[PDB]
Amino acid sequence: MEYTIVVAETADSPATLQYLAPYTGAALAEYFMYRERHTLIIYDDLSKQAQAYRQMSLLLRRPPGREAYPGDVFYLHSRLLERAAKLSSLLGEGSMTALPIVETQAGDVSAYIPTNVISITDGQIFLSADLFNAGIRPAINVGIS
Amino acid sequence: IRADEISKIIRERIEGYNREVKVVNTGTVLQVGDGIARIHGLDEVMAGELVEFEEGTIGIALNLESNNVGVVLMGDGLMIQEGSSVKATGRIAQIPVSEAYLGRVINALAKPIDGRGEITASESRLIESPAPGIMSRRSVYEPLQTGLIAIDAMIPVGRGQRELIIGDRQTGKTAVATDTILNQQGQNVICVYVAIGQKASSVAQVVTNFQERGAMEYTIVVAETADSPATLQYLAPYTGAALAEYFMYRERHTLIIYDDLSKQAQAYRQMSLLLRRPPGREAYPGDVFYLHSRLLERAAKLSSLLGEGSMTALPIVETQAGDVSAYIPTNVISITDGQIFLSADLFNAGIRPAINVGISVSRVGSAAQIKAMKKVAGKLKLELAQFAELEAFAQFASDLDKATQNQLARGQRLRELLKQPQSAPLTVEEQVMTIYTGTNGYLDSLELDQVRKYLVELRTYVKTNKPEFQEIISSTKTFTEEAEALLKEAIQEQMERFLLQ
Amino acid sequence: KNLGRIAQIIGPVLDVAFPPGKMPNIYNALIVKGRDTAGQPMNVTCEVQQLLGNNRVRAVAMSATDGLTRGMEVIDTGAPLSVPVGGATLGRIFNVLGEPVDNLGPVDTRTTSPIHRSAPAFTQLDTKLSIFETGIKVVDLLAPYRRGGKIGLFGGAGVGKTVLIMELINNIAKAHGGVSVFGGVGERTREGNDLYMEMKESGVINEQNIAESKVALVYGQMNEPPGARMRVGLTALTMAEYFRDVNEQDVLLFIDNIFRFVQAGSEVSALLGRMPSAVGYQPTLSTEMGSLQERITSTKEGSITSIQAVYVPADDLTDPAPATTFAHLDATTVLSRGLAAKGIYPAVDPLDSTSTMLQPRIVGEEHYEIAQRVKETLQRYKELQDIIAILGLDELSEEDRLTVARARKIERFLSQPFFVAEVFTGSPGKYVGLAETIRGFQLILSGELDSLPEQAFYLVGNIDEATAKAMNLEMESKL
Amino acid sequence: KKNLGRIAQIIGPVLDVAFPPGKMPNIYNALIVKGRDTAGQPMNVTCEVQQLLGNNRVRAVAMSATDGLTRGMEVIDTGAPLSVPVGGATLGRIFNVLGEPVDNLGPVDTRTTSPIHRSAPAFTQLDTKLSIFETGIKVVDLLAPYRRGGKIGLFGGAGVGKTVLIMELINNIAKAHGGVSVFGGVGERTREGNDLYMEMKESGVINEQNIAESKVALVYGQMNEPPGARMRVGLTALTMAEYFRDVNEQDVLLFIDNIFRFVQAGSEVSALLGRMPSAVGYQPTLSTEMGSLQERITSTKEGSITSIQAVYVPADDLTDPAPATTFAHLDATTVLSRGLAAKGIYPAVDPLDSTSTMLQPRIVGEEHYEIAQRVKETLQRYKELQDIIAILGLDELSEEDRLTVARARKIERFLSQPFFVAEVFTGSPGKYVGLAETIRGFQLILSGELDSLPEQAFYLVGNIDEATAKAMNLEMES
Amino acid sequence: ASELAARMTAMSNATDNANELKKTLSINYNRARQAKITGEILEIVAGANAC
Ligand SMILES: Nc1ncnc2c1ncn2[C@@H]1O[C@H](COP(=O)(O)OP(=O)(O)OP(=O)(O)O)[C@@H](O)[C@H]1O
Ligand SMILES: Nc1ncnc2c1ncn2[C@@H]1O[C@H](COP(=O)(O)OP(=O)(O)OP(=O)(O)O)[C@@H](O)[C@H]1O
Ligand SMILES: Nc1ncnc2c1ncn2[C@@H]1O[C@H](COP(=O)(O)OP(=O)(O)O)[C@@H](O)[C@H]1O
Repeated sequence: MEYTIVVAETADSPATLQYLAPYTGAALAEYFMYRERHTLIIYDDLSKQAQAYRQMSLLLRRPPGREAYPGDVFYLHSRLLERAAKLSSLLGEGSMTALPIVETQAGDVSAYIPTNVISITDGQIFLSADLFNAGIRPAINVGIS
Repeated sequence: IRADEISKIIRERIEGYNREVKVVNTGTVLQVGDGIARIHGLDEVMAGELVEFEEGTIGIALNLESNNVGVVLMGDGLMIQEGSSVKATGRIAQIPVSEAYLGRVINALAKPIDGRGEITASESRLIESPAPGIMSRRSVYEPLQTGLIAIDAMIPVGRGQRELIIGDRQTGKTAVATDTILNQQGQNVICVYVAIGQKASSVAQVVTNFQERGAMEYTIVVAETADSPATLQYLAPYTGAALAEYFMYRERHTLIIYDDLSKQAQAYRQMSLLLRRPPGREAYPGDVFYLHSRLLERAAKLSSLLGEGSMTALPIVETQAGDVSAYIPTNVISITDGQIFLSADLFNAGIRPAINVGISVSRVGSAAQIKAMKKVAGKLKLELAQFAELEAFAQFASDLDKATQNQLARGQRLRELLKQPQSAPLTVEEQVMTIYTGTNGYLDSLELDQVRKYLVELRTYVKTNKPEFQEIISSTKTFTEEAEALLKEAIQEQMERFLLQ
Repeated sequence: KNLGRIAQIIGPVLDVAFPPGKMPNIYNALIVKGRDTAGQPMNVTCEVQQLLGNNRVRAVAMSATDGLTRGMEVIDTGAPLSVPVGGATLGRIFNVLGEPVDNLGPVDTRTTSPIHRSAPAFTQLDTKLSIFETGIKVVDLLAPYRRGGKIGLFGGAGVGKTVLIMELINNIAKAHGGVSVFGGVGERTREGNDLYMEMKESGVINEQNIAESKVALVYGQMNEPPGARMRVGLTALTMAEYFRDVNEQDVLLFIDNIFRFVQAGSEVSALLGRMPSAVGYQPTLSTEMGSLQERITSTKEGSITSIQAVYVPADDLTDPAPATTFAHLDATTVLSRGLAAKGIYPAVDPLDSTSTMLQPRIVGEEHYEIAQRVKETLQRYKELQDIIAILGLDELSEEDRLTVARARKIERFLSQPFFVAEVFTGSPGKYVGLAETIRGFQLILSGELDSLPEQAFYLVGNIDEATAKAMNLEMESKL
Repeated sequence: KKNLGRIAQIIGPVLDVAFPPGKMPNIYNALIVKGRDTAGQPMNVTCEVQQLLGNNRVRAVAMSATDGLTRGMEVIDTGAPLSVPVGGATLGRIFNVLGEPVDNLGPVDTRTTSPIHRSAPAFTQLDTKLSIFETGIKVVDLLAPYRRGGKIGLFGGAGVGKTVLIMELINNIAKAHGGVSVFGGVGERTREGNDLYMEMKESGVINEQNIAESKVALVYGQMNEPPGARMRVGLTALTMAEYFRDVNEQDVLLFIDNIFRFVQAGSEVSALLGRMPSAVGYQPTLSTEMGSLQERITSTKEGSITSIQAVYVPADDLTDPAPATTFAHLDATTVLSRGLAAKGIYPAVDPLDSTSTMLQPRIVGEEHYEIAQRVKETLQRYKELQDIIAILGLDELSEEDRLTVARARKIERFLSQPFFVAEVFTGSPGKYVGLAETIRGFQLILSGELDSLPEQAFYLVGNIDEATAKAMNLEMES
Repeated sequence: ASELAARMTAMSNATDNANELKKTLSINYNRARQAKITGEILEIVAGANAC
């Protein structure tokens, strides 16, 4: 608990709060990484954040796009995933490694939100339900990871 | 030459000017946003008038409300002051036309984008001149040639018939379009390669190929930069259509190549969407059907009462992932005279051109091609359809019947006849030669993969030995026993020559 | 007065205003006139569907939007549009508004029926069910038409529907001594021109002397506005209506295409301030097809037999316009891209195509067993062909291996040539009699002619000619 | 100097600015907004007009973060379109969307500047020569020759190897031919932008001291940027490239990646502009903006602007319009199929759609033309046999079809080009091959010289003699 | 015996290959149907609410 600062809003929370919550997590992580220290942020789950933002946009009546998600969502996720880097000793070489948990649906990696967050990260980490029900725990498929 | 002579023409142009009493409709422009100009005032403006701005970037008035008028920017008006006196021109999108266009890369506002110099022109042809009448026109009874073997053979084009080249991208569609242009070298066929919404480097490449082939002496390329405003980018096929009407209305049969039409539909979609005209299905406006109808129906064959010319059309339509169930390749197949497909499978599988007759079709038929080839191989289209099915069926090849074995090897060698090299436009007599070589089963016993060599040897042998065949049949258009005898004779001789060896 | 202004023109939708003294009813023809681009006295006719308040009304125009400018006069005829109908209105090709577009002398315009009328109730409908033979093999076998019913050509992406219309018109126009009428509803103009040429050729129009032509040509262009195409089917229907009540003869309709009508209605309804619907169309599709297929009904006064082509987009059935068109059809023939790809024509899917007049007691209880047996082995073949394409016919066991080859012969045998399609095929076609059809099929389905090669059944009119072609094929197998 | 006034509305990134009724600014020109901030009132809020929207009011797009400013701020019309520093001042400098050097170096000299966009170059100012240069990646050099001066399209989804392929291509042609070599980053992972920046620093093509000897203008635009910024960085990079092809008159290398993010920025700004949507999500004007950004890339009469552009195909949809405009707008389509990367070949390039018009006999030699043919025939046949071999197993084929499948997989795993920059990613130090190998490895495969060595015996090795040595090693280890 | 054992393992791999190919095609169908009808719904509500 000293190592973490758990940020927890749940599915009861309005989709706006679930939208801005990982932004606040990234903000305090920016303060802590910014103060010379390494830090690690666990977005969990980023697909739920995409659903929350999509709901917020439709209640904003903004016309959604791909897979009925707004086109804004790529820049949106770019915000809270591009604030996560390792600085240099110009500013104190703090580092903000990130594990944005993103749940793909049925292995459809060619769905909009998963291919979007793959298009912003530094690579994939697989987890197949087949290897999970195949006794291999954890179920990281290293051939594509 | 500087400050020496043109002052007399200056005085000629000044003295003798109009000083007109022309009352004009003039509009104070209210709302310009992103290529459109919703203009305040401007009451008596005809929908379709060019509307002259402050700049000179004129514009068509498509929509018009009780308060505003939906006006597009043919030529993007990058600086237009609010409240500018934007008056119309009165006339309706007229197009100057002349035979001196024959070679000049021309822009959709009739402007030479060739670098060859401005064109004198007399008439002012409308942009929405309707189709010629129902009773006034004759059936497509007269042949028109491709230079490509398979389309001529199975799915013919006729002068006036509007065949629709279609297929996925990067499969030689523009290539076969230019090939069937520069086939026309002595057939008195004006070609209008209307290039729409692609690389100007590509249109420079095709006009380079035309300059190399010599075919740019008579053809008129209407280029469209992809940077052009989408109003111009959809307007240009109508300009090409009216320009071909200029030559068809004399007596002169002509050909047109829209290239492509899907970019026309997309640019028109963009203009209709910015005009806030509500979209139909697939997010398109509904009336891309109406747009392409007005386009392609302006392309037909005249009759003897008005000049018996023709405007055979080839609108290439781009479809993604080999689909037909996309909206614009669903409209144009309904409003074309049959369609030919360029499958990626058949292209990259060697059949170049890649017109699989299983899906490709010409819906006016052999009356639009020559009687000699008719009497030779009218049946060969359905024979190759059955061969395509049976060769799909010959996947289960364990104990094939001898009759279907002869059938599959026959249609196999036929399909190998329907392969032809890059830009080798065969004489139509030579197409009659190879199609009789196929339909008379001489090649049946021969080598199955050396049929291309057999054919080039045979065509060189007849074009040397008996060229009198070609002239007598091209003067009679009829497969007679003399043609038969000359054919089987050179067939025996060159079959000997290629047996040994 | 009734002279009003046109406030908004957006596409072929015309927002007409009017003074509060007069605001006319729906469906009424308005004619802006006297003006064009050349200062011509060019008129444009425009009817009304929605009237959007303040004594003003949004109209649809049956001619092109060019010419007329906002703030122009309008002359409503105080009535709905009326089409010139009569025996004088046979022969000549004429417009949706009725103007003779044959460019010679106009027909005598003295009997004009209103284009929008009531549909006949079923107390007036002739409930008499009847059988029709049209000479094309697979149709008179498996989809036998009603002489009096409604007949649909569910066509694919331009495959065999219009050439089938030409063939069937050629075969039955001389047969039916009563009147006939071809409705060109958004048809391709040069193919309608080819049809008109065939009517001039076969003398059904009798070019040298007219008004004895029992057929009547009316056409509306693809290039015409959707305001024109939204009512040209109504024009043809009203000509047939006049011949069905006033003339009350045997009347034959050949409208093509009804989906063009649907698309024009959808097209203009998107513009005239109305929401879309499910894929393709307007929300008024069901009522449009209701007006049509309730007005084309064989009446107790006079019979009618309206045949019609249905081009489904994307070549399917879940499409909503054929989802209601099947519901409004009674003799449905469904063409197939697959059977066109194998060249079999008419490329009908006989699994899909059926008819209400395929009852055993109404076709003959042996004809019905013929039809059921061929549909059985054919459907089983279409069921089997996928497993064939992965495991081999020669593997696929014998009690179905005879049936696959049998039905494979069957479909190509019921591909039969047409007297007009000879330009596309090579051999002049054949008018086949249904007794010859059931005879040849009683040979094949029984398995008497299982010795014949399959391509001996290819594109053949008679089973006797099939045996003759079989002997010819055996002769060429030796030679 | 020009019209001062007040912004009337701000809607997130997009802003609506009113003005004096006399003179409104141009369309497409820029203007800054002073606004406010925490400390000081900087001119960081640069802006750019999009739509004059009635009532002496323009609806405009921003370029920076749009927080802190309000309506009624002191807007400053600069009148002209957005100027940007050009020239040798660009060389090596990692500058940003408005041209300012964000490389923590000096503010570059404004003595030579240019507006952000211009007209399309001329019908005559297009070149004539169908130029071709190789790269070193054998699949490209076999079946997708690269129209230099034309447009070179990199397709594919995410995680299919596109920026890695761009890094390898720039790793070759940074010290290979070509003069000044402008990279542009449109929507780039900024850590990977600085990664390739450090790769250019270490490889020394850019210059640490005396930076004006670099022949590289890495004008990135980071993916974090606002939508107007991503909507303009492509025009900045193209302005640099056209400036060099007109003033340096140079064969300019135009690595850009990836312009799908550019048109996605266009879509997300149109959705707040209130322009009605289009196909599945995007702006209605995607065709015209892609037409701008492509038609302003040409090989001039003196500058063969060779552009290596990438397109992020969203969720591997070739039907999507963001591909469906670009691979009309370019010459060398190179689609990177994901399933090949799932199998494990790097780069993961199918042959069937990855193509060019440069694959032409009268350009590459009829020999190389038929070489690429005899590849493509076999591999297309392998696909049309693949979709029915995966069901129901291998040996249901003929002997010929089995041998053809073996040889097609030979070509496939033989095209596994080991990459010189991928050593730090996988471990294998990459290799370089050329045209002699391009003909000869094909020749051995299609003749049947290499016809018994297994599928690993040409796996991840470019040179066919290297494949023979690898075969010798694996046969030795038994 | 060896013939109908080789046939038996041919079917024992073909059944499983057909099953996994069916699984991939079912996922493809679900994604395609989802995408098509979402595009349909989004388009028609765009046209409906565009007034
Ligand atoms: N008969 C042929 N033999 C060999 N190659 C051919 C033949 N016909 C066409 N091609 C090839 O097809 C390639 C693609 O040409 P083209 O650009 O016309 O295809 P496309 O589908 O029209 O692409 P786009 O629509 O983008 O122009 C050309 O490079 C050309 O080499
Ligand atoms: N040529 C290659 N060799 C080895 N691994 C590769 C190669 N290309 C990509 N990868 C793998 O892919 C990951 C990087 O993503 P990739 O390069 O596939 O797509 P990308 O270019 O990053 O696409 P985008 O930038 O649009 O997301 C790395 O983790 C690496 O393991
Ligand atoms: N097997 C076939 N038999 C007859 N005609 C065919 C066949 N396959 C294709 N066609 C062509 O299809 C055309 C008719 O298509 P059809 O659907 O009747 O009209 P449209 O194409 O106008 O809808 C004919 O003109 C003919 O050239």
